[PDB]
Amino acid sequence: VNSFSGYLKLTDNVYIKNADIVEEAKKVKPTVVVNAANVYLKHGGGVAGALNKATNNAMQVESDDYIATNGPLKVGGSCVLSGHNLAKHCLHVVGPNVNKGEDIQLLKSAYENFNQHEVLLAPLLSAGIFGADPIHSLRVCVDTVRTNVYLAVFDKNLYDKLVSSFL
Ligand SMILES: C[C@@]1(C(=O)O)CCN(C(=O)Cc2c[nH]c3nccc(Cl)c23)C1
Repeated sequence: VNSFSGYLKLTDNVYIKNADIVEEAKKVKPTVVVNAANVYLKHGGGVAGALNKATNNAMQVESDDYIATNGPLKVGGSCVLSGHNLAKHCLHVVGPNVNKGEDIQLLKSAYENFNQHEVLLAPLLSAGIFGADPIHSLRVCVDTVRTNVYLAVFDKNLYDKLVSSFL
């Protein structure tokens, strides 16, 4: 038993809710919140900009030190950093950005990072400003992630469509 509430169950291990991931994180304090990161951990907009804003820019400060030490992530890769006031940990995961021409097949590799964590609160990778089809992203999530994932979908209209079209 865990503290996530109001989710619809899609599969044995995947759940989905119309929710702002920032507010969901603030209420649940999950062990892991996933950020829709880029390779530079520049949290300017989309989910990353919102999460970072909610940490009063502490996520960005920590991220800049991470990059200065380690260099950029790989597309499809991830790193574990602090969750600040939102979660114990933040798993920064880089899905491919279609608006940069990145290979959508890397989306499966991106979701594989979730399997290193037993339970996660997450957005749909490569959705929103990353330019992928959220329905495809949901399919890859379901077919790749084996751990328990709670997907927060900010837009009520997209949420309804994702549910209604789910196979
Ligand atoms: C539309 C979403 C939802 O409704 O759940 C799915 C994808 N998403 C993002 O925020 C993805 C994202 C990461 N960096 C960004 N920078 C600027 C704008 C966006 Cl969209 C993003 C929210």
